[PDB]
Amino acid sequence: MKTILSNQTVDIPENVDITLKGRTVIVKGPRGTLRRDFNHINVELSLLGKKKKRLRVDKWWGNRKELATVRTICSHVQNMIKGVTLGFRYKMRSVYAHFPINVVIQENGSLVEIRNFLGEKYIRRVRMRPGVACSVSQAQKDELILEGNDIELVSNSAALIQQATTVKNKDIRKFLDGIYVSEKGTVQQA
Amino acid sequence: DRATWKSNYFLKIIQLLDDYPKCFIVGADNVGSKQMQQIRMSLRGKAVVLMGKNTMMRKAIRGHLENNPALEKLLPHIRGNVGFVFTKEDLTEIRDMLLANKVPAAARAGAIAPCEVTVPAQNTGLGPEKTSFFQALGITTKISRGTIEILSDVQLIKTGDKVGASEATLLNMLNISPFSFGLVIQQVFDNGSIYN
Amino acid sequence: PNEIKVVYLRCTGGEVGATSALAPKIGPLGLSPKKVGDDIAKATGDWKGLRITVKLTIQNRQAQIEVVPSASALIIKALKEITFDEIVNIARQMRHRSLARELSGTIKEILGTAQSVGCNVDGRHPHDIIDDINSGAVECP
Amino acid sequence: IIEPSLRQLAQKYNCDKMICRKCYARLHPRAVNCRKKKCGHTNNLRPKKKVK
RNA sequence: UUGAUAUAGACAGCAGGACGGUGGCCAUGGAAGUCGGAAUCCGCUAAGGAGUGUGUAACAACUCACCUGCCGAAUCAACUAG
Ligand SMILES: [Mg+2]
Ligand SMILES: [Mg+2]
Ligand SMILES: [Zn+2]
Repeated sequence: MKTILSNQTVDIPENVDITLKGRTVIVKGPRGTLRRDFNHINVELSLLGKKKKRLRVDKWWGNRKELATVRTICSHVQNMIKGVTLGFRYKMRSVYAHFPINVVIQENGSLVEIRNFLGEKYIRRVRMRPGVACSVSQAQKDELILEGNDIELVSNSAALIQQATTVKNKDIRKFLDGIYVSEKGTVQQA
Repeated sequence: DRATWKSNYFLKIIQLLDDYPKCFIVGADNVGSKQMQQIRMSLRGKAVVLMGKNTMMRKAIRGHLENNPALEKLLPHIRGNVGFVFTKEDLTEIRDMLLANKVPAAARAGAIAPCEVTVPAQNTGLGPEKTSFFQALGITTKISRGTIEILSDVQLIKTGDKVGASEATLLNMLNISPFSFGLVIQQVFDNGSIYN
Repeated sequence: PNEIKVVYLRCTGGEVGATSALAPKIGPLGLSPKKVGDDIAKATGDWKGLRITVKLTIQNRQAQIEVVPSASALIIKALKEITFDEIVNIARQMRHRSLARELSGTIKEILGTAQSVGCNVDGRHPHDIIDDINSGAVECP
Repeated sequence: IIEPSLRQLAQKYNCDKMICRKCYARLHPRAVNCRKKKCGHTNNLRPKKKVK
């Protein structure tokens, strides 16, 4: 069944203006600049108003399989705009049973190494995505704080840490040590 | 059955409001059912508590009260969890007895706290086998006369924070009342009168 | 607080048993009764009921008052040997009579159908009377 | 010796998950059908066994 | 296709209540709503099954079915054969 048209819009705040280059959306938020293309999805991106900065996405005879991408595009932009006026922050607790997990932040938070995982002599160096920098939290004992503008880079960087510290050849129901996100918050709390 | 249930609910409020002209809007807060059966047991000889769906009572008072207006003051009003108490006696005396009869409900795990309570220093007197929980909460305790004694006073819980499971249990074991509330009255309807 | 509180109830009654009673298992909770506490608690609570007879035991620094919390079931099976219409009514009036009741018509049918396994007057089961509750609808007040 | 809330945090990722009864895949606790192709996306699901 | 719900406000999420006799009776060693046998009532109701599951020796503490709050327009189930 081909629908006539499915469309949904988002409302862009004043502090960031959005520029459209074909299917590439560019935001100019205060925290920086993030650019993303959408050429793999055939849609209609159009800026609506010069007073409230509305962006509209259409589908125009899409089946229910490609009806879902309309909200996905908007959600990507909504996370995209939120990431450049608010930022992202995924607090990462470090749970361990017997061996204390020793992590030291390398240059500019661009490299991090997990040293004493489960008492291994191996050193786990993991590189997070460019533009994402980690930081040891100061409020409480052991939790990594990483910031960024794009949700995918911050999340994928966070996932890199979570998968790197994993238990092999043992029950994972016990041996619950590792590094896992505690909450996926933001910055400026605004 | 559902069609039967609603209609007899409609005539239930209609006949009783035509029988009872004065009413309260009572905040149906996080109130256990054991208190609700008790609050009417203390009210059995005086009044009755009655509530329902917020639009259930609403369409009842717009759909069947064009015969006697001036009860439409509540039409804005019924929002959120509400309740109707129905006495034929005075206002203030029935006002305070519902307020005074408050049951010290426990601190459910996952509920925000509006009150700040801090334990004083004392020997609780329970068995010296629950000492492990105190270590989890951070307080150090020692055995005096074969019972658990807290050395010093530390902060327990502030307002507007998430409670912890072990703390929730330990608060109940000490038999010390947490933040607690019952039925709270917002404002009053007394034959077309509005009063807080 | 009352100089002793061993409030904790017990779900054994009727025949003495003595050894078959669970007093040694619950005795170390208050340290007062022990074996003899069961003996002194049972002698007064031997009969009425002669059944499971869950009892509330308020201590007396060594002794107890074996107040039986008047559940519907414990007395109706015991009084069964059939009408018992006034018998269930008087058994109903002796209880705490809270039942979250509003009127007497409320409480009569509460104790009425409570013995769906314990029958009712003559040749009928405690439910058809509950429909047309008219006999004694105001008799107790 | 882990604080229980941290344990529950770990249990969210390691223990509290669904397992497909045909292909033993690891699924989120709200899964209704297996996400894998090799079993045909069955609804035959069982929870991951706890260490209790 | 059949059926069901819905501005007398569905559905899904987010949050509350989830009871008195009664820790109902026969089971007992402990089963208290939830190892087993029968029942199904009352009141209050907003609903609460003298109990859908986790579980405790049991308790208990949760979850459920059932109602209520926020949310305001359609939604759900069982089948069928391409
Ligand atoms: Mg989303
Ligand atoms: Mg092995
Ligand atoms: Zn599978």
